[PDB]
Amino acid sequence: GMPKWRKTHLTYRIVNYTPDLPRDAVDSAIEKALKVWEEVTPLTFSRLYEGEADIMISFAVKEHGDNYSFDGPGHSLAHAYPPGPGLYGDIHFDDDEKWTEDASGTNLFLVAAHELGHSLGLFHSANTEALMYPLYNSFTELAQFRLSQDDVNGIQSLYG
Amino acid sequence: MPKWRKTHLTYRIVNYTPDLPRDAVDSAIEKALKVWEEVTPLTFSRLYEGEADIMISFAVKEHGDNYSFDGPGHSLAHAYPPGPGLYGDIHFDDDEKWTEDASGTNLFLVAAHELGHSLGLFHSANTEALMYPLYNSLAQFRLSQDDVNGIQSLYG
Ligand SMILES: COc1ccc(S(=O)(=O)N(CC(=O)NO)CC(C)C)cc1
Ligand SMILES: COc1ccc(S(=O)(=O)N(CC(=O)NO)CC(C)C)cc1
Ligand SMILES: [Ca+2]
Ligand SMILES: [Ca+2]
Ligand SMILES: [Ca+2]
Ligand SMILES: [Ca+2]
Ligand SMILES: [Ca+2]
Ligand SMILES: [Ca+2]
Ligand SMILES: [Zn+2]
Ligand SMILES: [Zn+2]
Ligand SMILES: [Zn+2]
Ligand SMILES: [Zn+2]
Repeated sequence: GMPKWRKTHLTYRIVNYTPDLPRDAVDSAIEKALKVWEEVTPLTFSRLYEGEADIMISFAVKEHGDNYSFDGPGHSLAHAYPPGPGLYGDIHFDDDEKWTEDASGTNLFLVAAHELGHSLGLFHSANTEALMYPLYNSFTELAQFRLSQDDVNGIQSLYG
Repeated sequence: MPKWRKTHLTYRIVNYTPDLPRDAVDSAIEKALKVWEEVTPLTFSRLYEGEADIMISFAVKEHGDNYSFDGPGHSLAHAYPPGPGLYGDIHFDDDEKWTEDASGTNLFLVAAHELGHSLGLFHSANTEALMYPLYNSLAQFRLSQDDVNGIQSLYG
């Protein structure tokens, strides 16, 4: 039932893949996600390929076995649980979205880095330019990226 | 900026969805009215025959207004602004799976938001607000402030 992890070495598993993209492109995508957050903290990240990782990452449609169904194209794009054991810390992408490498659909990198926020204990920012801002933001650019101030602050007030 | 020009409004649950037991349906909607009841001087009493101000019902695809549903996903329900006739009425898309929690589409929280529309509220730019145009939109629940201000500016 945690607000933070009590480790700062976490493990992660990409449980399955979406077909909207190559798996290499999904791993490049989610490895970047993590780095954003790695960069500003002493959290490390290691990949498992089986078993329970602290952060279980997956793609699911409509109903998917937790208690909060996804809901077709649009509406909610993703959800993730705060730190804690079992379900806590997991990431669930809605595959009724069209995931892509840029902005032509729903950018996977960027929903990924925000959702990693939730799993590291971050809640929703009120600043319009934060990653953690509830509202998805296409109008970019992306090979540009750098977390807003609010996120370095929000996240270091959790792991300094 | 339609308000109902009354302070007492009747409703009628014209039909029931197979998705749920009747008293989950009634219960989800009674609750919905309570959200709104407790921030207005509006009251609500139920009709079983006749024309209520707010006729609520379930439908599929094309249904007799000029606004069909589109199946599973996309539109969940619609509801008309205050006035006579079709006005004030509320329809639920029965291509959704209606649930008393978040296992499919939560009827209570769609009711809550449709009732806003029938009472004259419009979609909102805030995300915390009930009237934000997007699902999943806690299942035990507090109206946001911006919703609270919004209806109260119509009825006190
Ligand atoms: C970095 O872009 C994000 C912005 C919104 C979401 S969401 O539309 O799926 N959403 C919930 C939440 O912020 N997910 O983590 C808003 C929902 C209340 C409509 C997902 C990722
Ligand atoms: C919180 O409950 C709300 C009720 C219906 C939906 S809806 O997405 O199906 N929708 C239709 C209408 O506005 N009903 O309220 C808005 C969208 C199609 C613009 C969204 C949120
Ligand atoms: Ca976990
Ligand atoms: Ca969705
Ligand atoms: Ca998809
Ligand atoms: Ca629909
Ligand atoms: Ca009516
Ligand atoms: Ca149904
Ligand atoms: Zn989930
Ligand atoms: Zn979020
Ligand atoms: Zn209709
Ligand atoms: Zn609406």
